[PDB]
Amino acid sequence: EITGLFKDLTKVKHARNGRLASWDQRGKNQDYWEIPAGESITLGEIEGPGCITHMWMTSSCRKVVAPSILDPELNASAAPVMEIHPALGVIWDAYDPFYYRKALIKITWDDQDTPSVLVPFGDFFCIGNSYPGNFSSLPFNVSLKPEEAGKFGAPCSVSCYFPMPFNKKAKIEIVNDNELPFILYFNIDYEMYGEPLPEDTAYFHAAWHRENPCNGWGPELQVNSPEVNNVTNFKGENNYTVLDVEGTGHYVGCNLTVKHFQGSWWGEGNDMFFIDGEEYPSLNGTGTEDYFNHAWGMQRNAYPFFGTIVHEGDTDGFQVSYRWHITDPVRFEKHLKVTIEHGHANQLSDDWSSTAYWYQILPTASRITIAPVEDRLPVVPQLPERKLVLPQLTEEQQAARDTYQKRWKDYEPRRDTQFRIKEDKARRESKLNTEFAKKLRDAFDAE
Amino acid sequence: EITGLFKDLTKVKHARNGRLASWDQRGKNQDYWEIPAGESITLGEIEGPGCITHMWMTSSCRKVVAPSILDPELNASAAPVMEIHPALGVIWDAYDPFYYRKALIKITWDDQDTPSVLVPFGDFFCIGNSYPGNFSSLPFNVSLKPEEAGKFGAPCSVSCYFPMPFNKKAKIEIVNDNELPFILYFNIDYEMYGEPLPEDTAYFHAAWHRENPCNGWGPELQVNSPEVNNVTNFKGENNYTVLDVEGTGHYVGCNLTVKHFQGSWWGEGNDMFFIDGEEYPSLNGTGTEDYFNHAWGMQRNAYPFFGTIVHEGDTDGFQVSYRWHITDPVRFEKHLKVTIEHGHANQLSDDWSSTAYWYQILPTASRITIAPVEDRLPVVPQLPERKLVLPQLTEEQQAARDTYQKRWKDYEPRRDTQFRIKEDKARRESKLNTEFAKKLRDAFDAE
Amino acid sequence: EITGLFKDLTKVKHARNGRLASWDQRGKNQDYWEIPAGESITLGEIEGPGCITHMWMTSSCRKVVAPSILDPELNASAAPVMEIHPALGVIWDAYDPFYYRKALIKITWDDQDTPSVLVPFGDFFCIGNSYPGNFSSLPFNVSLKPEEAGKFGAPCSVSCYFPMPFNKKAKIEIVNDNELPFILYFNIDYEMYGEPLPEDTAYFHAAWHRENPCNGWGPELQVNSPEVNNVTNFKGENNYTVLDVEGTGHYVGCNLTVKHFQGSWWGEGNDMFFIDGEEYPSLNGTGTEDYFNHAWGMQRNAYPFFGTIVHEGDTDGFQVSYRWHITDPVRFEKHLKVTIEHGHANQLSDDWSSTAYWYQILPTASRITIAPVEDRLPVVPQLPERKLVLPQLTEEQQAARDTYQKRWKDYEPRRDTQFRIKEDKARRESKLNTEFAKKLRDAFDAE
Amino acid sequence: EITGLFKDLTKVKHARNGRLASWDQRGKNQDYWEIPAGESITLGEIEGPGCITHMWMTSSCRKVVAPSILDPELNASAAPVMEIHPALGVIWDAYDPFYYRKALIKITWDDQDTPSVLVPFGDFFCIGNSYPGNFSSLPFNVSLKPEEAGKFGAPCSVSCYFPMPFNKKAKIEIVNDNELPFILYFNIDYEMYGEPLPEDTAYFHAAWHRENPCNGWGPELQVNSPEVNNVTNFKGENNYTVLDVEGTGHYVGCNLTVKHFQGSWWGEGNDMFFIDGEEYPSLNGTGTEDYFNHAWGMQRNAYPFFGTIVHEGDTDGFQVSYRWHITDPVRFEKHLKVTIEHGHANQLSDDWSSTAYWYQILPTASRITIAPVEDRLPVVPQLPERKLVLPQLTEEQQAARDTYQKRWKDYEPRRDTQFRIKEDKARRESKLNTEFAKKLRDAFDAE
Ligand SMILES: OC[C@H]1O[C@](O)(CO)[C@@H](O)[C@@H]1O
Ligand SMILES: OC[C@H]1O[C@](O)(CO)[C@@H](O)[C@@H]1O
Ligand SMILES: OC[C@H]1O[C@](O)(CO)[C@@H](O)[C@@H]1O
Ligand SMILES: OC[C@H]1O[C@](O)(CO)[C@@H](O)[C@@H]1O
Ligand SMILES: [Ca+2]
Ligand SMILES: [Ca+2]
Ligand SMILES: [Ca+2]
Ligand SMILES: [Ca+2]
Repeated sequence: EITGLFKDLTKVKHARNGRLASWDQRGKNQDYWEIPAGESITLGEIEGPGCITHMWMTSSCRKVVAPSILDPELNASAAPVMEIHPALGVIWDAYDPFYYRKALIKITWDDQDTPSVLVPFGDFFCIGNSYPGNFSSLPFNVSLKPEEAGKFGAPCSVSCYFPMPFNKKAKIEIVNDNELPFILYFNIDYEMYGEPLPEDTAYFHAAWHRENPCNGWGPELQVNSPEVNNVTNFKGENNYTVLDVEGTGHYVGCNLTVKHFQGSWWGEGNDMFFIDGEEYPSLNGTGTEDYFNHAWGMQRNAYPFFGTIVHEGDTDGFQVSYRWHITDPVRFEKHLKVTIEHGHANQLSDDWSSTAYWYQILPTASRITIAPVEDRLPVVPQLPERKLVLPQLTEEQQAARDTYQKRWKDYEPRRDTQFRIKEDKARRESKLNTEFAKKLRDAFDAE
Repeated sequence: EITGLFKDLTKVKHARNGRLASWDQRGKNQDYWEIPAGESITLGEIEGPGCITHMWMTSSCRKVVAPSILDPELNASAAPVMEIHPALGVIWDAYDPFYYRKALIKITWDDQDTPSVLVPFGDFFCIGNSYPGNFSSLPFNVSLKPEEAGKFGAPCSVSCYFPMPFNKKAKIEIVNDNELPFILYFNIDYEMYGEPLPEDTAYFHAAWHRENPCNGWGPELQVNSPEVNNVTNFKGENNYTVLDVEGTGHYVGCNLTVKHFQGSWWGEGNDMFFIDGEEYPSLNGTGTEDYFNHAWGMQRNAYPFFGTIVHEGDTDGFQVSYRWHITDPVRFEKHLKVTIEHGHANQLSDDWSSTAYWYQILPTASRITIAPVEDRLPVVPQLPERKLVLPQLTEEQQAARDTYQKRWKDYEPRRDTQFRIKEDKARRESKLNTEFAKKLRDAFDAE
Repeated sequence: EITGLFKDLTKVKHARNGRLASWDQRGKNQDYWEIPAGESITLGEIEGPGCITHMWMTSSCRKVVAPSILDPELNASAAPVMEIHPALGVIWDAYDPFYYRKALIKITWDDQDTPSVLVPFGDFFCIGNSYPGNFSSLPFNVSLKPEEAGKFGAPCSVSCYFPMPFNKKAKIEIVNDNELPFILYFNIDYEMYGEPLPEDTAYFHAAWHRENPCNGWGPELQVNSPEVNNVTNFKGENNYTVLDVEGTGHYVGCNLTVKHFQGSWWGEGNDMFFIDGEEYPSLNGTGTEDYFNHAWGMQRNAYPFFGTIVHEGDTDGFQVSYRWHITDPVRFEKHLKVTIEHGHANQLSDDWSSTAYWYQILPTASRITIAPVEDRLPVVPQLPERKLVLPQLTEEQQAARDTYQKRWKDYEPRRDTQFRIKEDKARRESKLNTEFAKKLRDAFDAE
Repeated sequence: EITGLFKDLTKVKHARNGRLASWDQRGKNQDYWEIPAGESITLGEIEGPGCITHMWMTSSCRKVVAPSILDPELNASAAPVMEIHPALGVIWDAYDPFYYRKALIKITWDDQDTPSVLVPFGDFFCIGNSYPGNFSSLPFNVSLKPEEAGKFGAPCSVSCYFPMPFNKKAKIEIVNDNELPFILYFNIDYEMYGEPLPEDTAYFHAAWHRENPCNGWGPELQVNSPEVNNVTNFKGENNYTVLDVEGTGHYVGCNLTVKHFQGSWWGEGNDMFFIDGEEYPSLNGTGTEDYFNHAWGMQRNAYPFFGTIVHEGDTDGFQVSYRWHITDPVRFEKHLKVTIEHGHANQLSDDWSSTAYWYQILPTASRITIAPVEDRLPVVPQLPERKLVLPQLTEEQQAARDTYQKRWKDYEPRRDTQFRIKEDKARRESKLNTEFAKKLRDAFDAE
């Protein structure tokens, strides 16, 4: 019979495809949702049994900061995003830099009293620090244009091929903690089965964590000084914690965002895994790039199971890295703690954040929680306050300032109205998505 | 026991390798076939049960356009392709631009009356528009030298890892509709089994389609104008059809070649899938680059399951793209229609062509057809007619012209003879490949 | 039921993770082993049943060639490798060019009399010619910094994802035939099973070969001359031998290092596979780049299943290539001979070395040998003797020479002592690694 | 009243243009000279008064090493250089690596009993080490194709804009010390004057030197070690000598080729200029890159007055640099010694060679001499002796060798004949160039 990773293509399965999408249910060309400010919205609820097979998304979050000479009512029906340089003097929709950290993706299986995925939107899709990097790997990909790359909140395509099985229910939401709405395009593909999945079926989970600052004992000591390197750490009580979970399942990897402050090397710390409540780690690593399967630092490589998403050499002191344990998962029967020393022996006080991904049989024993939005924002240097004084104005300069202010007073409310109409579309299509997935479930089951 | 995508390497299978190849059966170094002009040639017939596991090919199609000072009899036994610049004055074997569209690959399973694969030779191997682009994906790859890249009919290496099972027969042919012969190297690897595959085994199919022009309602309206974007399309009656097939199986993706005429954006159109005869599509997409898992246009990325082969930004307005549904196949019990709006609500009148790939149980109920060769050629701009009138010639210039015409009269027929000899070798080795595959089948089965 | 290459993530397995690592068992930050000169060291022994799922390593081999103004006792506790340019005048730890060929990796299964893996350290990890190239493929990756690339013995991260099952025992050793010690970091991940693996389980094997020179009939004749191309070779008695193995299993590919001498093309030779003792090869290829799934030469491409690690165009005449037969393995019931013509019909006399990878049921019938160290070194051009005659020296020059020689006599033995101390840690941690793996085995089997 | 560097374009001069060129005096398209082996040839002799304003040249030197299937008599009339890769099997004209150092350019003014320019052909045109690099400066430029770059003896375009005035005579020669002829294209532009130049007119001079090895006191001591850096050198008696000349004039710069042996830094040595016989240098520099107006090493920059032609980072240990003193010339009334310490205080024993360029009033005091050809060749590493032995040959392999050897015995003399005919043209056109320059002089003087 047929063998290898393509073999399943050579046998038919009696499963029915479905898809949750931001498709324009008016039949028009607004195939995205305007996710409202300070709201949660359901991309869809699907009745099991089924499996999520693919997610694609993209997003934009602009703030209107100047009056436009583009008719704002007609402009709402043109392309979704005014990719127009502010130097032309005709419009200014500024980029919201941290929207990837202000929104969360939230997934709840089988009507549990906790989500199983609760990760900032960016970090889930391997955008760390609300700062995309172009890369491919086996389960996650980002396609980022060079014209957009190298800034906070750059638009880009994200895709996820991790399978997410569910016997009874899938509820996918976005939690928007932003004061701004944002545009979200999505295609969530799944298949529905005509019988239950086995009860030892492991469900997809993901959780996010941040230590900022890490509680270092020697942040002011030079990394790799003899004094630092001769400190011992066996038990790793103060290690950065990527994952700490009770259940039966397996860890399939992480992304790690590190903003490093001393300008040496943030990565001497060892991975240390604690399986099934052991006091001392049974899996001991050698270094943080070593865990990410690089060496002598991180490289500008992104390989199927590991590598760099954003390289410290391209930024103001921050790195985004990933490793996938797809063929080499870290299994546990009762408990797993995944840790990394934050510098050798937890020397350093850098800004670490992470997404852990794992599969486990239900139930999800502990609530997956997330730090509040004020705790999820990248650390960025800020310009000194620049309290400008206007010179003595000519009548002409005052008339220009007055005329501009008047245009702005008229224009902003007109754009606000258009955002509210699109938000109304998203809330309407949220309910239609679920209603259609229910009709599809029932028509499949009748068959 | 052993899990993950390498697990089948950890157990032995009592299956016998075979290979169809263009290997020189004189034992010499012409390990290619000269595929004759206007003929079909069988690369091999294999008696099942078995599975194609790997295909590699490369090719060259040169037209002799000037006399050479290279001895044409000896030249026939040197390297197969004279990669010599015309500026040297010694030979001129011009590139045939469109040979990848003029030749088809044709595969017939189990002695059916209809082929299951009928695709232009280029497009099958993800060469769109007879214009190769360097890329890797999980099932298909093209290795293209930068020296050869950016021209029609560039030589390059092609490789296909989609498995192709067959219980009774595999017959692989090249149909060459070209006025010219072409060089084909191939290695087609398979295994033979000592027992039948299950009768619900899904067999590999591929078909090709083109709409040139697409029947757009508004090709002269600016893409993304408010007027275009407020037109509705739910049922997709006039969508571009990628695949329209009757049977039980699953679609595994496509390549798509678009030549865009307006100079705006060709890709606002949504994928819309119609499963098992439903009137309205049950899978609704958001845009064409969104279907290819890019965003805000196509990017110069080629990832394992999707991306760009040829980028519009590198060409005279054409794009070649692909998506594989390997872990997220689109399944069907009775019928599948894969469609994409050609521009929003079928606004545009661009040139679209596509290869659809799918698996299905036999029999193949849909009779796969191909557009004729005159309908398969890229649309390219043509220089205006320049009606050169010779100046008054010196006798030395006339003598040069006559001497050159006499060398051409003597040379061209000597090249033709060498092509006829290689064509005879191709036809001979066609029969040998099938005889040897039969001997190997019978020797394997004799246990 | 869940299908495709990710499907094993959706089911839990009752297996216990272990890891052999160079972790610092003092709990400090020397998470590497100083592998002694001319010694074998056991990375670890693991009791089956289990499976190696992942290996990561990195390495350094420096030779102290000048006195340093860095305190050598304190230096031992700083970073492991002094990445300091000789031009600063403060230290000179020179790169040992060929340590990747001088050290072997050796793996023995189930306490057999013979190793199943015996390959130079570099070649095993797809470093050919002790000259790293940056690349990714599905089972092997090298992450090489551009600052280190383009030289012999460059440091880099290696990773292997080929699974290595074992019912009874795994013993992993480094055999260091170097006059110098070298730094090795490693993480070898595995899982332990609660029940035997099936008897038909195929075990991972690898073996290394070199022909330098190959026994060419025509090394001074131009490649692709008509005289070369009309020589016949059906039986391939004098072909380069990648693999010659007795048993039941399957070949999963090779790396090939070719130093080419005449400056034409080394790759006209066909792959010819001889299955189960057949006299003539049943699998006939077409060319050497063709076997590697490139065309018209090798390209600067590294794809999941094949390509270029080190390109001839970037070096002084040598190429490192690979092909993985993961979904298209070459199976054998009794015997397999993997050969490639060295040039068309074995014309050329180049320097060919290869690593063959295969799986087979035990016992290993074929005793795996390795050429001694003097036969493993890369062929490199050498500068002619420059017997320098000192000029007449001033008192101040003689005093500088004497002062420097004095600093060197004092300094070298102090560095020597620090190497010896690290070597004692390596021998200590070798035993500790095996003792912990045994404790872990026993606690898992008790549970 | 018009000012600035363009001002002379605004006034007419009653001067007559002339050109010495390799133009085909048959009127055909062989506009080059085949410079014979082991011969001198006069590019032209011009009667003064006049001034050389511009030289352009290019060249090729191929060695026939294999029989060709190109008709050699017809080939002589095609393009001049067969840019055909040896892998095609049809021709092999190998590159002669050191022809740039085997040929000299020799210029003699006013029938003096010494040339005033005697420099290897390459070095004069800022090709050091017979190894072109692409660059532009104000007086010299090299245009090198990237396809040809990175190899010894690469073809490229050279241009010189240093003015060369002469009151009575200019004689320009190539001295070909090579065993091989070479192709030379040239265009040498000049203007003739209707009155003598003032007798205090400074004439262009250039001379070449090499110290291989330099006579270092500490080649085995680490560069920038404290012991090296504390050695003193005020008087510079053992400094590398760029120029040592008696007369009245000014130095306008140099090129310098360094092959460095230690692998640290070759360039700590100071420039020291001795003007008018001074015991101690009056112009003291700081370092060798500092003299070339780089810092902390040489950079990949080539600026109007200084920089890098070939960067050590791109080669096997050698650098070619230049500096022009056009607005900042180093003047002398009686004598100039231009020196550079070869490493700090002449520590090092590297391979240094230089072209010095200067202007001086006549007479040239001392004969300009040049090291013989065996002393002009780049230092290159050599492959060990590959004492190949043929295997037992089949009758077919013996017949292939015999047929190839017979083809070679026939072919080589046919190519030799075509070289001899082209050499005859060069010797003929040498005389015609001087006869035409004389007829032009006399026609101008009559007018
Ligand atoms: O990769 C090997 C080692 O390289 C380092 O960068 C050395 O300073 C460490 O973080 C790591 O363990
Ligand atoms: O990727 C998101 C959207 O971006 C566009 O290019 C916007 O005009 C559309 O084709 C697509 O649906
Ligand atoms: O890739 C096709 C063919 O290209 C060549 O380089 C032609 O000389 C051969 O090695 C190979 O068989
Ligand atoms: O450019 C400043 C200095 O930089 C160096 O490379 C430093 O060692 C010297 O050769 C030079 O004098
Ligand atoms: Ca560490
Ligand atoms: Ca759309
Ligand atoms: Ca061949
Ligand atoms: Ca100095």
